[PDB]
Order: sequence, then C-alpha cells, then structure tokens
Amino acid sequence: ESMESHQYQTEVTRLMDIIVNSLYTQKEVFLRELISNAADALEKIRFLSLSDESVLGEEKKLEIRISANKEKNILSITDTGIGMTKVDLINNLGTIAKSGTSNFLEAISKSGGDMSLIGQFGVGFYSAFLVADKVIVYTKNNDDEQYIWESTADAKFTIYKDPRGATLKRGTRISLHLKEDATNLLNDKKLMDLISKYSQFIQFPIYLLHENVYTEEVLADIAKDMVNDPNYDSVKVEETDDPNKKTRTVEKKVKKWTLMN
Ligand SMILES: CCNC(=O)c1cc2c(-c3cc(OCCN(CC)CC)c(Cl)cc3Cl)nc(N)nc2s1
Repeated sequence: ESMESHQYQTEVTRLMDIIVNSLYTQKEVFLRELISNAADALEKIRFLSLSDESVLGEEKKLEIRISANKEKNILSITDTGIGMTKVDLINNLGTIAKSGTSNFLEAISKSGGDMSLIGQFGVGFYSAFLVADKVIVYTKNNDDEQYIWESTADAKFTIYKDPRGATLKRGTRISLHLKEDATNLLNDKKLMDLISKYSQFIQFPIYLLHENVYTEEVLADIAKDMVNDPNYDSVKVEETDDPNKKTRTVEKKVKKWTLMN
C-alpha cells in the first residue's frame, strides 16, 4: 500500500515533469547523479571510521558496484556507504516534500538554464525516472534493519523491511527497472563509456560487472560435459553435422568485476 503524502506526490510529479522535459536528450546523466549520491554516502561512513574503525564491522569494502541484468532489464548501483535507517529514509522523503526544489527548477527551465544543479539541490535521485518507470532501493545502516523503498513514475512509493534480511551488510543498492526505450544501458560498451565519463572526481573505487568470454578446443565427448560447469553463466559448444570432427570449439561466458578508475 502506497505511503506518499499529497505534498510528496505533487513535489515529485513537478520534479519529474521538469527533469524529463529538460533532460530528455541527456537521459544518461542519471548515472552521474547516482554515482554522486554513492560517493557522498561512502564519504560519510569513511569519515566516521577515522575516529571509530568499528563502524566498518559489517563490511570493510568502501566502493561502488555497477551491474546490469539483461534478462530482468534491471541496472543496479550498489555502494558500501553509510546506508539509511527507516528514520533517515522518511526524513529524506519529508525533506524532498517540504522543500520547493520544483520552484527553483521551474525557474531555471523558464530562464533557459540547465539541470546541472539537481545534484546540489539534493534531488539528483529522481533523474533515474528519465530511464526507469520503477526504482527499488535496498538500504542497510548499522543502527537499523535492511529496508526496501519502492518508487514509481506516478510519484507513489512504499517502504517495508527486506524479507531476505541484511543481504547488503552495510550500504545501498539502487535497482532501476528500465523502460523498453533504455535497453542500451545494459551493454558493457555504454556502461564503460558512462562510468569513465562520470568518475573524474570520485575518491572511491567503481567496479563494473561485465562479460568475459573464454575460448578453447575440446574433445567432443568432453565438450558435452563442459555445458554442465556451474562456474560459468553459459557454455556454447559449436554445432557440427560432420561426425568427422573429434574436437569442438567451446565458448565459456561469465561475468567478472573490473575496476573502472
Ligand atoms: C545515514 C544517512 N544516510 C542517508 O541519508 C543516505 C542517503 C543515500 C542516498 C540517497 C540520497 C538522497 O538524497 C540526498 C539529499 N537528501 C539528504 C541530504 C535530502 C533528500 C535521495 Cl533523494 C535518495 C538516496 Cl537513495 N543514496 C545512497 N546511495 N546512499 C545513501 S545514504
């Protein structure tokens, strides 16, 4: 059941209308905003770890992880930053609702200005709706349990405890359920370009999960047993009609993490 106020639904509908009509040709900028949010959250927990190192108890990693799921049409930006308690999340939503950021952006757009301040105005998250019709946020902060915040393009949201528990240990995962028009964002070449572009001044490692293909010649009888290997996402054995051939070219596809900065 939706938990938005009419004020939240109005403010966010205005933000979305302005952001969309102002950035319809630069849809890709959502990634700059999400990476920016993630670095800010990582800086918060990094700063606290200087006085009390025990804050990193649940997860020593301090990084950003980008991964696409081509079958489910989902893009995820995950970080091991501070994360949010239910209190931090509802405060953040109340901040968005009470502020008149849409007044500032309406003014910027009417004046012929750009959306380069959406990040400084703390509304950069809503740029995700340029490419997605549904955004599912999973978050975990040391002081609370893991929560799920599920938002839609109609400015409606719902918050509930994660049935699977603290799968994140510490940090936040932004899962974008992409629109049919945003398929290009699941490709390794596009993501690599976008991440190299938007990582310029990010003091934390950014990792991309991309396809690695392994090719070798194998004896036909073993080529059939290669298919079963669970260490690979998929195994493609070459199809041959000639019973002459005693060997088969085998392509083993699997995704590994590469440091992008
Ligand atoms: C312990 C406190 N932790 C937090 O507050 C965290 C937030 C976030 C956000 C994040 C930040 C957002 O807005 C930034 C501006 N707000 C706060 C000034 C005012 C609305 C939004 Cl609209 C959405 C998300 Cl998901 N993103 C990420 N990856 N991590 C965190 S950890």
